[PDB]
Amino acid sequence: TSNFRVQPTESIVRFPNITNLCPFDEVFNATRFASVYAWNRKRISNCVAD
Amino acid sequence: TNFTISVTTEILPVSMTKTSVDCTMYICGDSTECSNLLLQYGSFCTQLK
Ligand SMILES: *[C@@H]1O[C@H](CO)[C@@H](O[C@@H]2O[C@H](CO)[C@@H](O)[C@H](O)[C@H]2NC(C)=O)[C@H](O)[C@H]1NC(C)=O
Ligand SMILES: *[C@@H]1O[C@H](CO)[C@@H](O)[C@H](O)[C@H]1NC(C)=O
Ligand SMILES: *[C@@H]1O[C@H](CO)[C@@H](O)[C@H](O)[C@H]1NC(C)=O
Repeated sequence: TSNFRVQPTESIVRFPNITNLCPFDEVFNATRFASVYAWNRKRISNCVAD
Repeated sequence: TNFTISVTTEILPVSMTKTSVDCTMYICGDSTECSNLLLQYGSFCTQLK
């Protein structure tokens, strides 16, 4: 007829805790912006997705 | 004028190992949305079983 399966009880979460804050203000509300032909590329890493 | 009692061997297969599979678990797993989507597709894996 069917198959016998079990059900989960609680959820377990484990994530890498890089809680060093992400300065998105200097990239979003920046005083100076680059042009289309020469766009500035910054490799943002090791921060939070706030 | 003479005879030889020779012995020959013949090998013939009979059957194999019986295999039974299920669609809702092997195709996707424990997802409820997959089962809901498969319920509207008919009874293909029922016919396979
Ligand atoms: C028919 O062939 C068999 C062998 O295939 C012969 O048996 C041999 O006989 C000699 C002498 O009697 C023995 O030294 C051998 O050891 C025997 N062979 C085996 C395998 O045992 C038999 O003699 C033959 N028959 C005739 C009438 O010649
Ligand atoms: C990450 O580190 C912080 C403090 O350093 C801690 O409170 C948190 O539990 C850690 N996250 C883990 C272990 O998953
Ligand atoms: C610029 O961005 C910052 C980011 O925190 C925000 O606080 C501020 O209101 C924005 N505008 C001005 C005019 O500074």
